[PDB]
Amino acid sequence: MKAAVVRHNPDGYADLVEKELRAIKPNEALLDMEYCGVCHTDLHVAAGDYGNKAGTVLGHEGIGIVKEIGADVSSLQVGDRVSVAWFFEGCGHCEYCVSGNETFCREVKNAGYSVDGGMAEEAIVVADYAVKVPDGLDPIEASSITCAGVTTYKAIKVSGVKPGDWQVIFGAGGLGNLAIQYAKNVFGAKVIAVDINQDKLNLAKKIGADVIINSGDVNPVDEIKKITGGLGVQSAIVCAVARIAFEQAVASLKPMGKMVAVALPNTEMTLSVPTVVFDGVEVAGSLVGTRLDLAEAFQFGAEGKVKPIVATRKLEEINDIIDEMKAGKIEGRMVIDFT
Amino acid sequence: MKAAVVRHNPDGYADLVEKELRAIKPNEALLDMEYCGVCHTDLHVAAGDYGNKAGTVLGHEGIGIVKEIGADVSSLQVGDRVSVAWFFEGCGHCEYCVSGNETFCREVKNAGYSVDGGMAEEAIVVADYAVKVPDGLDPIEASSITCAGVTTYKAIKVSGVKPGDWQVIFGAGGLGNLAIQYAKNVFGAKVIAVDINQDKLNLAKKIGADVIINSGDVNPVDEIKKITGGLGVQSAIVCAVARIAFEQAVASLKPMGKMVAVALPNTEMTLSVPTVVFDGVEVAGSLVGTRLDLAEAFQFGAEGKVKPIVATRKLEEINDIIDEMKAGKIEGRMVIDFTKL
Ligand SMILES: [Zn+2]
Ligand SMILES: [Zn+2]
Ligand SMILES: [Zn+2]
Ligand SMILES: [Zn+2]
Repeated sequence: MKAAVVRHNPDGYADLVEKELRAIKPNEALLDMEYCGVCHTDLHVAAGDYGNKAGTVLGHEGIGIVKEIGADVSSLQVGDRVSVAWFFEGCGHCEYCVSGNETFCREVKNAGYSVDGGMAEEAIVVADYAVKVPDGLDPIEASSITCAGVTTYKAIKVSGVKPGDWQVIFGAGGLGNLAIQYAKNVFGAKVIAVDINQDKLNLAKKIGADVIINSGDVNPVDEIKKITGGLGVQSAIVCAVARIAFEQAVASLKPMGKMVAVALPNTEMTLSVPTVVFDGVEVAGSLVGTRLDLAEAFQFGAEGKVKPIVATRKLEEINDIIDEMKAGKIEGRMVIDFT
Repeated sequence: MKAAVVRHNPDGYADLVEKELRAIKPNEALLDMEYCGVCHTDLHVAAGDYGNKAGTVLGHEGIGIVKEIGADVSSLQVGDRVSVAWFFEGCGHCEYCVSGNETFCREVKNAGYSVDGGMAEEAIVVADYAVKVPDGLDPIEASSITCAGVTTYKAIKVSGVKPGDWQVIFGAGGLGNLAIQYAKNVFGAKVIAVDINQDKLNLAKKIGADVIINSGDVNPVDEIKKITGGLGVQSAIVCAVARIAFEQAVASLKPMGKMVAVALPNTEMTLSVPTVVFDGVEVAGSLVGTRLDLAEAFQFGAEGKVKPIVATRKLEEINDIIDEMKAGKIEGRMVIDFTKL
């Protein structure tokens, strides 16, 4: 079948190849893939930032139809719509997996990175680890919630935001557009959206953002303070790949505020220690979400509380999409369509 | 009334002056001070690092006997031993005061910075804010618990360490000493102490620390990973001022571990984003704590689970102490003794 894979010399791009899948194991399932979104993490994978993965099928925003199941499978049946996510399989038994924190499993398998992901006509999944897409959720939309959605939904839970609090999102990209949507429609936060791209801000404003701020036109930190009463926001979710966004996020928090890093720029950030010490502010990383996080995240999509902004593309287009993402030209997600 | 005050041109030193206090309002009390510890913060206020505070009485590690009470005061009576701490008074009604996080009050008054403190024979206090010192606690130890004590105690609370978890303390002297005592003796953590000074390490070993690591001689992060079974510690308290100590703390955290800074880095701290995200770590810091945190911190002192290193000096020696502290010659606290008898 046709698959997008990491190059023999990783350079940031995909090779399109014919691949034959091995036979399924007894707790596994075989999918006819329907859709796979392109996430910034695929690009980091393809670029070799996390080591050489030449030949690995990319993609961890996959939606597919179950074509075949192993003998031991009781959780899925043929014809089930399931997902292929960054969190592909955990060991099930470690302190992380057992305490509700399965993404941090040290023996984790990650789709499109340490195991063939979903950007191919067909994929193998471990059955009990492939979350069903609920009935009333459009498959193209489900593709975005599979990474972009569960990621930001979980990071907003990690931020400690309660309804009525001010929350700032740095980045209105595929990730940050959804973060906005969850923040406003699910968690009841008041939302500020910060980006360099006016067209993305404009869209932000239509899907939830209470206030938009272009950070090439003003100092976001100053403006954020003005908006909030002079203190700053309760939380900041960083969905921007720029160093400065992380640092502007920290300085924009009111005392006891929480910064949650979601974006993976290959970058260090400066940490204002006097800010954590005197103003009691917290900094934390959040990593996709558990199987339960994703189910909850799908369910809000199915209910229409979030509506991922999506456009379909052809597999042969993966490299055009990669350059488009690098150029910041993308609203929402581009989704590879295998139908 | 003899008082130590910020000089007219703040120069890092104190003037010793005669001061006559105003009358006390109805919700306040007047104290006869027994003890006031000399803190690194007093040296910063005196230097003008925080703005020009000329004439302000210094000191936020005070312990004193209530001498007089305002007409509205029910919480204290003449003869009570109470404290004069960094957190001197909050507004009582803002989001921070009422949610249980009063230290962050935007109208906070701090002893020895924005209000006269406890480094004088006498102090005014707002009676409801002067936490009582429990009867089994040595008053001189109490002076130090009001700052270093509550600080390290509340930091360990925000770390989330639970009994049986590994915690690493970076920097074995100063704050670290008290931090090691709370973590082992109060919270039931397994404790690693990291420092460059073997003397300090051997002492810390004496007061509970399970593993000591000379960071002068080996990479701490590597030994810590080995100690803990490969992953790292659940949390790290940073009590050292060297930047490398912060970088090692974060790098030594198991996933979802939390670093709590109690000191400030000499050069800006950096974090690696991809690691923060893939390992889900957390970095915070803590300074002093609420009146309740202070009460609990005092109480563990009174049960004899923590014991700060303290020594007494005369008010007259205040500038000598400041010189000792810049020369880095003081283990624990020098505490100004006002008492007779
Ligand atoms: Zn992703
Ligand atoms: Zn596991
Ligand atoms: Zn102090
Ligand atoms: Zn207040």
